[PDB]
Amino acid sequence: NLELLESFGQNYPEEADGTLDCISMALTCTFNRWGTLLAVGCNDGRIVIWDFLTRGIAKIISAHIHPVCSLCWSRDGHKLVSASTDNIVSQWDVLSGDCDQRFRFPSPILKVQYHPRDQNKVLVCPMKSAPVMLTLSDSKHVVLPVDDDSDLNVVASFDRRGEYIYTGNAKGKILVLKTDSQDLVASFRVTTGTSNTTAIKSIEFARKGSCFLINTADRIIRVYDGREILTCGRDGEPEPMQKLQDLVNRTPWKKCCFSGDGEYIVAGSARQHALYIWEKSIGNLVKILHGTRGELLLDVAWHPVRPIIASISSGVVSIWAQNQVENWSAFAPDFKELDENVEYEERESEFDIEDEEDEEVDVTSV
Amino acid sequence: PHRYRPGTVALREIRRYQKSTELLIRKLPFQRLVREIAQDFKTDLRFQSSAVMALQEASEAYLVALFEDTNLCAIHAKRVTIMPKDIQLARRIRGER
Repeated sequence: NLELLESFGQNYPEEADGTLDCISMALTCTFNRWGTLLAVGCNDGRIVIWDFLTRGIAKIISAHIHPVCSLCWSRDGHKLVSASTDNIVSQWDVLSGDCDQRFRFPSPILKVQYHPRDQNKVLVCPMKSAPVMLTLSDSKHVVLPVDDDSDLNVVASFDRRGEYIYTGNAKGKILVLKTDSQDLVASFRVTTGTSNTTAIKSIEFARKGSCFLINTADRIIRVYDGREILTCGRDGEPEPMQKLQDLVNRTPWKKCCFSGDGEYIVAGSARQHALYIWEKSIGNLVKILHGTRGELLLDVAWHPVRPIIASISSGVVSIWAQNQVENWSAFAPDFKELDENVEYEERESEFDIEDEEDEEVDVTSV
Repeated sequence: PHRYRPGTVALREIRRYQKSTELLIRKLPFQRLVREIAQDFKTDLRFQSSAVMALQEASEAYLVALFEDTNLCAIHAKRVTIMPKDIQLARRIRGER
């Protein structure tokens, strides 16, 4: 989409680069599929959408009176789904902003998600009760059965392909269910610490493969591979690909997401407002970031095809990309700015030497 | 039509201010100064009052010592009027810069 001759040693974000000093009171953030837009919820129940290439504010849509605390994009990028303390199964359009669904169903919702291929299947995570999957036209709702019923705090999601439903209680027991027939094909209790269990805060997934993340509450982010769960099956005992923590400040986390290529992991503090970035493979911290030193972090995004990171603090959404360095030879490619004494003798065809197209390419193709 | 020879009011104010001890800078502008430059290190702090008084005492004593060493410099240069190259000389000699 962008320049292909641009890669003069591309980087991974370092700078502050300037923010959106336009509308405060942000609450959450998420990108579309390609990484071209960003929906942001207000405090009174509105939507802020910012376009990236023009760096322009795309659309402002006023949803309701309750604050918007959950958002997701469709696969085409045309159906926004959201839920709040308003208790309403909502569905919104991007050309018009229409109230297509309105079903005020109790125990207000903490997270929504589409099935990643069919936009008919949507995720509903209540205040207390077990998570619910719905349809669009009719009210066919599928509450997943939970053996515990004692936490009243169950997290569940769909993975990259939508093959299965990874579910998780607040006791740290996982119940893998098939995405349509609810086949309990795999189960594991998380091997927390020495013996004593922990809660589960959230679970997210990737864009390439089946590596994923577990966000517990003992300040330890765990990384598993979904094919290892598939290889285990029932009564699985997975031990993680890579464990993550920072014991210097003993910092419990608020939000995590992956890179675009599934190579890098960002995760944010709940205390210091300082972002960390890790390598998936070799397994160490690579860079600490900072910001306004005394603010409270809310939500962190990532841009898939290009190293851009969105933060949220005090209703301000930062954008961090390199403060990139421009130079000569784009104005004049025949001249290149050297530094020192460069010798030019390697070619031998000098000192007065004189020696002795057919591709038809379409112009309106894709 | 009665006015003093110039300098008399200066010397009597010198004795009048050395015969007393109090806070000398007005307190609320100094408190607003302290909060405004404390903004830059951690947002939305919460001071006490005795910490502000301690800062005012430390800054008052530092300025008084600086001006007396400045006045020694200006008398050494066979002058009376203090010019800011004296202050910059004093902070260059003392080792703070």
